[PDB]
Amino acid sequence: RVSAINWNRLQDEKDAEVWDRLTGNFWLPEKVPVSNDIPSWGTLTAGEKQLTMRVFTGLTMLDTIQGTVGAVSLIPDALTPHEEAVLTNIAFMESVHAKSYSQIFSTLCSTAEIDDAFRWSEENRNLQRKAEIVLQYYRGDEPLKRKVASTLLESFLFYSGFYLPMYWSSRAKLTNTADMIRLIIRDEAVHGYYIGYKFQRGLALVDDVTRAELKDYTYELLFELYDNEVEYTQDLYDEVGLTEDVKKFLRYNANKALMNLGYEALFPRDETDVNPAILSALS
Amino acid sequence: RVSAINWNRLQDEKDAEVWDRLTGNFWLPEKVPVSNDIPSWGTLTAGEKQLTMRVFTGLTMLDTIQGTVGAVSLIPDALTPHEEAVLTNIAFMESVHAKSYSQIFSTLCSTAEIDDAFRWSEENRNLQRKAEIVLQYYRGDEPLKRKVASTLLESFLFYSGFYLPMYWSSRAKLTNTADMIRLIIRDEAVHGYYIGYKFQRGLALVDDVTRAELKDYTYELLFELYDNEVEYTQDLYDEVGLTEDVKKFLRYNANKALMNLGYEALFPRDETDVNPAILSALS
Amino acid sequence: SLVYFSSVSENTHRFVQKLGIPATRIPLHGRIEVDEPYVLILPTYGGGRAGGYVPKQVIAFLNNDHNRAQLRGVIAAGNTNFGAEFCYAGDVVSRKCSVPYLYRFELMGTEDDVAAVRTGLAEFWKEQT
Ligand SMILES: Cc1cc2nc3c(=O)[nH]c(=O)nc-3n(C[C@H](O)[C@H](O)[C@H](O)COP(=O)(O)O)c2cc1C
Ligand SMILES: [O-][O-]
Ligand SMILES: [Mn+2]
Ligand SMILES: [Mn+2]
Ligand SMILES: [Mn+2]
Ligand SMILES: [Mn+2]
Ligand SMILES: [O-]
Repeated sequence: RVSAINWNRLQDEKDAEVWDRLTGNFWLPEKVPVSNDIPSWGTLTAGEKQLTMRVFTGLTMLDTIQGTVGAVSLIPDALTPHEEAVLTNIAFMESVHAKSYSQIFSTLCSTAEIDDAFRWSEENRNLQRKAEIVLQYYRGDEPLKRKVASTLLESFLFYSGFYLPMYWSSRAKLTNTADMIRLIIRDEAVHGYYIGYKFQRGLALVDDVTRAELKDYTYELLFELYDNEVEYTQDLYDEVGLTEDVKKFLRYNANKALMNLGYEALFPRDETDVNPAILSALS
Repeated sequence: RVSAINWNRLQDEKDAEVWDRLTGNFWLPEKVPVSNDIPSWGTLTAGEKQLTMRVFTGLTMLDTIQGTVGAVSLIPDALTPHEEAVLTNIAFMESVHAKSYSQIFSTLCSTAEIDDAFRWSEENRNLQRKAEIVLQYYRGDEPLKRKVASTLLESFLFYSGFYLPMYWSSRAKLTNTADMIRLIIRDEAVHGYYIGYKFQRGLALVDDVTRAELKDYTYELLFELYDNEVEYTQDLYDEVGLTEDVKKFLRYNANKALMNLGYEALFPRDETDVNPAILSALS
Repeated sequence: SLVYFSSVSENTHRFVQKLGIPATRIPLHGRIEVDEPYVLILPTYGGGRAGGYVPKQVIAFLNNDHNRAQLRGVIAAGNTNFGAEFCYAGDVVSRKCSVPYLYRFELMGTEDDVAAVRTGLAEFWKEQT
């Protein structure tokens, strides 16, 4: 049974805060002028172009899943009707993120390059594995575990590929494309915060046994996804010698994902000391 | 299995066309200044003010249903990955429509008045019945019938309430709120066309036996929804004496909903001659 | 002393608890007043663009002349994924006032953030003498 939403009676003021920020941050790939990166794009080697193409296609895969399956599967588990409305916005903006990469592809790359990059995403066992993991919980019947898998996607899985746009920006290359990605990262942060916030609200409704079972599940799912992401990172960044620094970025964001779910950071500072040039590219 | 969306290879160019129109027409209720209608609102009778509130609250229920349940339930039935992205935008924009009515309510009516409108929507047997009907097919397992219920909602059920804002605008009353409704109607037209277009595409994939079964279901469902809408319209518009014209508007839109699904119009021209001042208000 | 603010998510409130320093919270509804000098710990909540970024409950607490007079420093929480907006709420409080920008941290802060704020706040309070 449904019942028209009353935005004048909010059960959780945080729902309106996130709605105002996400809708107020509305944007489309046409807002970023990627045409100015044509010279910088041409200065990359065939291998550097191929790495960027595959990393970007991998980001599109997470965006396609989170918009088409992820955000929509959280609607029945909402605590308030406004949470449902906020979730529809996330599903839409995720589609905008996935389309932004095709706009970058259309402006910079050729048809043959795009087809090779998309065919690679179909065959890469690590990319397919991480999608099968979260998809099983999106389509499952455990609502709280679904929110943990959703938060881990927004706050951890995305950043294995978010490293490259920041790396290029640190080298004065593909600067406009990095601004496009920064608009995505700004949106992802709010999604991971909101979905993680709602996960904590559901944790307060269960018993102590369920709370401990979920903490174990989070650590198990994080490491299972991390072990798969380190293999994913090696196959891509080992040619350019960026693997060790991306792994620091991976651990750095895995701690952030844990804090979104209310848990404490796990990896120490000496394992998350990402190159400062990359962090300056973010902020 | 999932597969990142490639916007450079469209199996149906209509998906990009509808996406560009829907995203290009993005708007938010804050863009329309409803505050200027406060003087006009004061010139309404106790019944005329209550009538506007009930019509708007009833529209909010249809918008809430189509955004939270309707549009999202069409994603698994999509024919192309770009159709999925368009549906996420519809699901989001539908939530924007539902919020627009709460924004209008906050500017013109009081808290006690707003609560009465929502309490009426919970108990009105006609509004609840039409919601239960579409929800039954949205949550079912018949994909083509689900698309028929969506088209009838976007192209027929909504317009029983869209009549009043156009009626006030034709009488130089509540003009700014009517501009808000025109922004909603602009979106509904594309939605009914798109969902109906996809329904026709799915019709070509089944056999003639199933095709005839769906034509029978469409006429049967239209008759069920139409008979329920006249009772809904009578209980509301009988006080202001607008019932005879709303029924003309209903048949006028029932023909639009049927034609959106590829079927021929059912009511003749002499039965859809809605008041010309109302049709001019939609311009 | 320590005056901190946190919303319903309490990511900043939980960090102040892990600090172990007694602190007073700016309430989500209503105004309060402080007598002793204090350091402010607030998160950022801005969007697109120094107009905003600071919580409204903090603006009311800082609009109080008696409360603003005893402000000595600001520590901002946030998230590096916000681009130039990273902890920009502390930049707004530091610029529009005479107080300095002590530290930044993300969400609930790591174990190193708690040790860094404890030692930093101790050496900063000894500087006020
Ligand atoms: C709507 C919204 C906007 C935000 N904007 C920023 C920002 O501009 N810069 C930043 O560093 N963090 C930003 N954040 C992150 C919060 O500042 C961060 O989660 C903080 O720890 C929240 O504190 P609290 O949970 O104690 O209330 C934003 C969070 C939300 C929900
Ligand atoms: O607009 O959908
Ligand atoms: Mn995204
Ligand atoms: Mn997201
Ligand atoms: Mn609508
Ligand atoms: Mn619609
Ligand atoms: O992305």
